[PDB]
Amino acid sequence: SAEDKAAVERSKMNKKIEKQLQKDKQVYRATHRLLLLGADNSGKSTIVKQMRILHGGSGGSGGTSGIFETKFQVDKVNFHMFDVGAQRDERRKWIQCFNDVTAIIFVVDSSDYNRLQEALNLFKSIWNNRWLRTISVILFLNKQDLLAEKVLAGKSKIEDYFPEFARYTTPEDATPEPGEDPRVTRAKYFIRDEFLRISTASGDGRHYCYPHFTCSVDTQNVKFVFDAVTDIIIKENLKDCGLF
Amino acid sequence: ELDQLRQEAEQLKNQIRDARKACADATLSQITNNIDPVGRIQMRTRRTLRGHLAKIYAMHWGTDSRLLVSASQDGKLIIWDSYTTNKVHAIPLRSSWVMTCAYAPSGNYVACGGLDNICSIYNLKTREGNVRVSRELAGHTGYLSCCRFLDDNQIVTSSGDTTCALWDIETGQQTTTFTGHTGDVMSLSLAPDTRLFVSGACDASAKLWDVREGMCRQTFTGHESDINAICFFPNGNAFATGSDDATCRLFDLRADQELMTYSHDNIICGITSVSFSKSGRLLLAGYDDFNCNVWDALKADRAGVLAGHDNRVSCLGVTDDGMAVATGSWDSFLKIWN
Amino acid sequence: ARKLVEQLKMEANIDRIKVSKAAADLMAYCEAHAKEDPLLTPVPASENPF
Amino acid sequence: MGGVIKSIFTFVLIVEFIIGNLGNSFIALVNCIDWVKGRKISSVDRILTALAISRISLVWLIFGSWCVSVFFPALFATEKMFRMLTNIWTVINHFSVWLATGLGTFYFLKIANFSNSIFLYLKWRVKKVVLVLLLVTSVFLFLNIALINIHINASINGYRRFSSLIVLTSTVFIFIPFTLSLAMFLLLIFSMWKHRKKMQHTVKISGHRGVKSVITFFLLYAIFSLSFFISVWTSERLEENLIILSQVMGMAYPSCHSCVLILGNKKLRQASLSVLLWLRYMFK
Ligand SMILES: Cc1cc(C(F)(F)F)nc(Nc2ccccc2-c2nnn[nH]2)n1
Ligand SMILES: Cc1cc(C(F)(F)F)nc(Nc2ccccc2-c2nnn[nH]2)n1
Repeated sequence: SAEDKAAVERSKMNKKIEKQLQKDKQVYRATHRLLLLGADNSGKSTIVKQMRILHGGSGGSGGTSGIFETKFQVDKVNFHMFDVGAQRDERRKWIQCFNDVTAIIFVVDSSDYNRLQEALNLFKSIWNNRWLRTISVILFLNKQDLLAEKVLAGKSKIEDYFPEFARYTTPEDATPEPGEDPRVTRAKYFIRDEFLRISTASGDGRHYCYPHFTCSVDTQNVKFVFDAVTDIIIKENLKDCGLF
Repeated sequence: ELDQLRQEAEQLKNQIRDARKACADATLSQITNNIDPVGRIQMRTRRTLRGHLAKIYAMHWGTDSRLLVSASQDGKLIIWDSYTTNKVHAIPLRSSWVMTCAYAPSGNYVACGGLDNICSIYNLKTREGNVRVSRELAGHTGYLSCCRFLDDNQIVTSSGDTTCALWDIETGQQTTTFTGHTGDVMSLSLAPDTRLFVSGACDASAKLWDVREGMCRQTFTGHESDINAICFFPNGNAFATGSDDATCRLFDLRADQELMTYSHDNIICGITSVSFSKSGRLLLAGYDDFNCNVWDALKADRAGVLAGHDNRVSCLGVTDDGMAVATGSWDSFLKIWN
Repeated sequence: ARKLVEQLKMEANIDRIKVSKAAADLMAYCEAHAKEDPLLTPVPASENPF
Repeated sequence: MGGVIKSIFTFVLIVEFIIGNLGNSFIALVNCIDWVKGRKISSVDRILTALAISRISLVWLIFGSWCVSVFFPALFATEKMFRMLTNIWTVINHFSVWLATGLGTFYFLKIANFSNSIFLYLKWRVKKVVLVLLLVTSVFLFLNIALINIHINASINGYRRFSSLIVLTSTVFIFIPFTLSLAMFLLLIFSMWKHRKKMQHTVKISGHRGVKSVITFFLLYAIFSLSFFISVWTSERLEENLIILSQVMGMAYPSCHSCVLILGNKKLRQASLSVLLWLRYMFK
């Protein structure tokens, strides 16, 4: 069968295709995929700049473009990161595509907004979503420079619309930075615990929430994501072995 | 004026419902209660296609009933010879998040798209030995959900912006834009005369569209949840929809009302994909439970199962001669059933 | 809402055949092509590729 | 003093036989049941069931040897049996020990992380690595067979038992995979401890639980290493009734290590608890 077996466009060429698929299986396994989520006022558009140590520019948002694939690496481990772009608020549809991901990163302006309650309703929707049941959430309480300024200035209003802050008190879990005020520490940990109160209520060991505190300029977001995927991956390998 | 408009709309809806009820005189099941059932369809996996790195999300047949295209969330758009089970092309996509692909009727071009909102056109017949993007279509807002060539120059699409649009490939400018869905549009099918298309959306509605006119002819709201899947009946006068409510409804355009419903009490999962076989008697649907149920279209009964995937059957389709079914799945295989 | 009412009026003005006639036509078409269907009547050893 | 020692050795050998038989049979039966009723099995499950099959083969062989030594011992005294039984035993034991070593390699690769490129290559080629390791180790089996056969032939020629040196050779060729397994387990424990130290500093505690099972394998390693250390000393130190001593000693690993797999592995632990609760329920 010379017309079926030839090397230019027939079955021997159709074997040379599998060399590329064998070389490409490898990069798809090696790279980690990270869905990026949160509100309009979230600062995640600043976070992707903190993620980028690439000298070459990357095409993100551009007119009606629908997803902002972004690339970075830590310790020679590659990360592909996806801020979902120009899309509607019907997220139960486009979220099905992300059943594959290594983790979600959920980014919140932790900055004493009334809208913090919408971020809590969204995290409750996302944490419990039927497509996301195995997918860990890394959680960024962002802009806590602004939280510190607002609370230190005494112009914070958190009890006035979260009517349990006055009853809540700082847990022995709390490890604050040197010189942080008792009100600032109580406020950041209360906002942290309000998310953990959603995450522990149904996080029965399928998936884990990794809360972090972060600001408009810190360099440690790339490391926080590297450290947290390293915990997620080792948990997945222990489960693959049936050893956990 | 708003109250008057609402009253007029309610009156029009009531009149349409009354007309549909009057047109209803005998149910399809009662009329078809005398024809013998198809019996238990048994299918076997004649071939398995292996090489996608990730979740297969769409597939389409070439018109020859032998070439097959499939798309996967790794961003590969593989073309397979079905008969020999080997890879004719392995087109690398510019976007990983490919929710749809299409085969041109002439087999010269393939389309695909997804969360990038761009419908890329790839030309298979080129002087050089490597495939290249003939044209990139932009203008849709939100994800591209389904796409289908009408010819080598006209391609129709649906999207997250709740629109469908007709694109002229050569010029790259929309020829007509079809709007009226409130929800995101999830799927398309083109009537066999290539004169109409039907689309289903997250608002649970289906709409029929006149392509030479740019206007909606009929609307249906039988489903109570978001419609994922839609396909045309071979006769072209009816279509079947697939929603997360674990039910399929067949609508007759001439009757402008539902005729039969396909659902089982043992199914508590949504439907990903639907297609008819060539005669239209046998309906095939993919489900979230990891298998595809066959059905009799003319008699609601789950008359067979295609089972063997480790994960969600995301896509399926029947060849133009009826001599295979393919199903793709989130376990990165395609199985050919015959 | 002008477009919606116009579409409804256009759809209403259409000739609809009897449902029984449509069912009879479908049955006749199925009977005519009943033997030509590969799935409905399995072919004996005629599956050249499958 | 000989009679009481012999009776105690026989009783401990009997309990070892029954416990190993029931444990390996339970592992194999649960794996086969989960295979039959859907439940797509993992690679670890396949390795575990193969190990259980090898261990049941070994325990049956050893128990048959004991029965032949008890019933009509005249057959056991024959040189032909002395050669054939030891050859089959060494083949089966080599395969079982290297299958266990392959399981250990599979865990070390699949779970651990290091920055060394060689480790990453072996990590992402794990499935082919273990199979090649099992296949390439056949050279050790052939060399062991040749050495034991030539040694026994020379002993018989000199005679026309001298097990003090055959047991030494068996111990020497058994320590080889055991040392590698020991080194790999210690490397994985170092990796898990570094991982958790790094996790406890930067990441808060609210954010590697496998260390809950590591205690049953450290207990096993310590028990079997002490017994093996006593083995070499006893091979030349004193006494001459080594036949029963060796026969009981060689069955400890396949008889007890399986229970350590049962408690260490989630699937087997859950199966054991289900069996216990079913036994309780049927009691009524
Ligand atoms: C069943 C089980 C669970 C665990 C866990 F606690 F880490 F999850 N560890 C082991 N052990 C090993 C670990 C790494 C390398 C080799 C062994 C080995 N050597 N011998 N047997 N296993 N085994
Ligand atoms: C139960 C049994 C009987 C026999 C027999 F065939 F000799 F009876 N062999 C063996 N294998 C061994 C295993 C470990 C240590 C020593 C020997 C050993 N004992 N004698 N020769 N080798 N185990």
